[PDB]
Amino acid sequence: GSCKGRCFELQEVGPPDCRCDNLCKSYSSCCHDFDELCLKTARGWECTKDRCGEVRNEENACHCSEDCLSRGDCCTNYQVVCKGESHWVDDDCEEIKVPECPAGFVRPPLIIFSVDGFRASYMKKGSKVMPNIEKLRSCGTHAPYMRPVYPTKTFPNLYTLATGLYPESHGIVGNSMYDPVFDASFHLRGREKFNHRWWGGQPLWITATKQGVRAGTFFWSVSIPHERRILTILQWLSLPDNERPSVYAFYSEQPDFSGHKYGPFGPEMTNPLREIDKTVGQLMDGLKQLRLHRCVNVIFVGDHGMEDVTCDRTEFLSNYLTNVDDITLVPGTLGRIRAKSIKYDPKTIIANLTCKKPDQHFKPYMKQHLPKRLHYANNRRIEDIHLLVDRRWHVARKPLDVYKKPSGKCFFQGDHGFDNKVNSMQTVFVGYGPTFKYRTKVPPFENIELYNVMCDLLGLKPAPNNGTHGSLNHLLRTNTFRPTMPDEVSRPNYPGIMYLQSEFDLGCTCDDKKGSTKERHLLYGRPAVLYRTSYDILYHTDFESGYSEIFLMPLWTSYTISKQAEVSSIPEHLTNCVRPDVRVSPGFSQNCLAYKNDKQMSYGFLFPPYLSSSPEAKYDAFLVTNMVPMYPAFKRVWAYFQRVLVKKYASERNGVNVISGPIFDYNYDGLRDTEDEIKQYVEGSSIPVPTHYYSIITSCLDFTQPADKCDGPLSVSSFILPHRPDNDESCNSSEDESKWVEELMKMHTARVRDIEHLTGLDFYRKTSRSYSEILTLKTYLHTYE
Ligand SMILES: *[C@@H]1O[C@H](CO)[C@@H](O[C@@H]2O[C@H](CO)[C@@H](O[C@@H]3O[C@H](CO)[C@@H](O)[C@H](O)[C@H]3NC(C)=O)[C@H](O)[C@H]2NC(C)=O)[C@H](O)[C@H]1NC(C)=O
Ligand SMILES: CC(C)CCC[C@@H](C)[C@H]1CC[C@H]2[C@@H]3[C@H](O)C=C4C[C@@H](O)CC[C@]4(C)[C@H]3CC[C@]12C
Ligand SMILES: [Ca+2]
Ligand code: NA
Ligand code: NA
Ligand code: NA
Ligand SMILES: [Zn+2]
Repeated sequence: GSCKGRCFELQEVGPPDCRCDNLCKSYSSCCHDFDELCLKTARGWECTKDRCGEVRNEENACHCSEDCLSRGDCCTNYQVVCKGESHWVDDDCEEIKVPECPAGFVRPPLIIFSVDGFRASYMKKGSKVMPNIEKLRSCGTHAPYMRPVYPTKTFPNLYTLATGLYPESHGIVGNSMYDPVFDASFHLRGREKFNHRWWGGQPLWITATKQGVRAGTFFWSVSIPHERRILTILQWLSLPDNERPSVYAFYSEQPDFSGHKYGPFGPEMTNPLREIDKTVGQLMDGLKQLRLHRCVNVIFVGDHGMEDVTCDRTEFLSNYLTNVDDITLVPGTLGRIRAKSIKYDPKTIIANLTCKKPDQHFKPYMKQHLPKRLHYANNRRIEDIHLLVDRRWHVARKPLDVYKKPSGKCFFQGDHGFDNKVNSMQTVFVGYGPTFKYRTKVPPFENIELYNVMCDLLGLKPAPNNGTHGSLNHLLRTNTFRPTMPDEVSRPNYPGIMYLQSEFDLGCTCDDKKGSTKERHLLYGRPAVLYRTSYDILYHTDFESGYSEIFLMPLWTSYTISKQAEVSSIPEHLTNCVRPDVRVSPGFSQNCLAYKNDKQMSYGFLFPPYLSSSPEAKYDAFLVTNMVPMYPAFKRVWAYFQRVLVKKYASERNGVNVISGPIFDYNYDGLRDTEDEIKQYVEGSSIPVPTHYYSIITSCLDFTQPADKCDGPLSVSSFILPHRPDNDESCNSSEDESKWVEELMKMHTARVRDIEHLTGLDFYRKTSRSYSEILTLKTYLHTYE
């Protein structure tokens, strides 16, 4: 019943006996002598010259006696002050080609150094503010920033780091959330979060344990000082082989707490950054002390950034809604609206939150209409009504929920939780160790990708997650995972002139009654259909398409627009022209009368007639197989994209290749719908209505080369535009399309990977680039930041 000899034990001693481990204070179960035996403080944390060779005093927090190296519990600077050694930060960086671990180490240990609220821009003030972190950054592997998940809150991001899952998949969709099945609420302050029912997926410490890899307990009670946390990881690393963990975790509540108090750019932020770097210095000094500084893989990682947010910048739903007392709001940098259950109508609530104030600093969303890149909808804990708060702003229920002590006060000057594309929300990643690359800069990536890497760093088979395994191979000098292209499931048909124009009774009227193009319009090979379906390849002068016979529309439409291409007007005799495609059966073609009968639905073309190379080739653009059902409100967005924006991108990027097509996601799970999951069709027909329309715009990273003659890395920008019957999302949609369309498309920017999940297609299968390069390209997100 005492902590003698079992201080910070890794053993699973539970209720009701008193424990002595990392979270005994959190579970309120420490033994009586835990503080006096395990949390010692005497003589501080740093050795002095007078303490060198001291008589061992069991009272002391750490020891400077000659025998302390044997015990593994020296102060982290013992060798520096006593044995005349240098600080790890003062040493010149030497490349770690192979792990230099003591005998008995079966794998290079992984220390995850989580820092709460560490903005990416905090690294700009380094070298002297953060000498130890700067050495890790410049001499290891770093990205300029790492993209967190939405919401950019602590618990959703830390668990995303641990599982590689979107919060909608691993369940921690917010710091606070309500589960209608549990009829209970989750909060980071409380005991309910310790209930395992809230945590889906498989975190890293569970993936490791299930595969015979010992994990140190990742979580530390706030009562434990950081020096004691580092000392405990160092003592754990001195355990025997059969007891020593292979993966550890240090969590710093800083610089989040000071960033919340003084804002990200405050001068009071350098002392916490110096404090964290001191802890980083203590870890590296301790590792070098244990001869582990060239054996351990250290990941310096943050969960999110920090934005200037003051209470003076708050939106109040009482200024929009008639009875906010009937509403439960998750307030702050994001908004989640629930029925309080004490006349609650989400349609009326959405309408009266939509573009009501001229500079409205939030936008309401039905969660299935949120930008798909956020992947924040497929969970019963995500409320149907969501508010995207503008950066630097808050949303609250009523004006009495804000709190300010003195005149014009605001207890906090910084906050986070915004859209994870926001640059202030970007956090840091530094990988230092034998498995990481030396002095290497990697492009920014999303924290959903780290779980795969940490599993690779530990020899672990990752649980199914939302990282693209292989996209971060360029961070590692050794790759345990070699990605392979998925097999094409459905082979394409290549129909000739099978049907006469006379056998068509589709109600279509038009006033006119091979590789040669693959080379030009299909630059990276045809997409692979990764599901069972019947579809045909259709060749034309200006575009190629994979036309689905089940969906009566192309799954994709590929075409290249040169830098010097010319945008022509639709000739007036062809304004309502839809010609039948003699290569496609009448039964597998759309009916033009179905669009007449459907008074809410119109139609558009995947390849734009505006970008036809000749008035003769323009007739192919009006084929029934280039036609997709489009709401007239969406046609405003699509026509502007097709007749102005594609040309603009071709003129800026020295030509572009465009792959456009429909997306069906009626259950908003981010995956392509089956035929039975499509909940809307064109009235009186089996023509399905897409929920989105994607486009993948690829060019040459070397803009001095045209898109069709590029012999190097590609540059991609993609979007998944919501196919909505109104433009309610765009508050300036009354104006010309040059004042709201491109802004709307930037908000719905997407990774090619997002489109692949949503379409069952695999792009970029025929390039001069390695597959790991392409996977990095597929996960790229053009943020417009
Ligand atoms: C992010 O990653 C998640 C985990 O990989 C994905 O969620 C998984 O979706 C799968 C398919 O919808 C589910 O898998 C199995 O589906 C078959 C259907 O044939 C069923 O028999 C199984 O019961 C079912 N899974 C089981 C046994 O639970 C997964 O359940 C589900 N996994 C999780 C953890 O949610 C997401 O789809 C992915 N997101 C995106 C956008 O790709
Ligand atoms: C208050 C803080 C200082 C510490 C908070 C700790 C808390 C978030 C941790 C402690 C134990 C964790 C669970 C445990 O490690 C095992 C599992 C099983 C795994 O399948 C899913 C995750 C889960 C439930 C962990 C969730 C996070 C917990 C409760
Ligand atoms: Ca779906
Ligand atoms: Na040919
Ligand atoms: Na119509
Ligand atoms: Na509008
Ligand atoms: Zn946090």
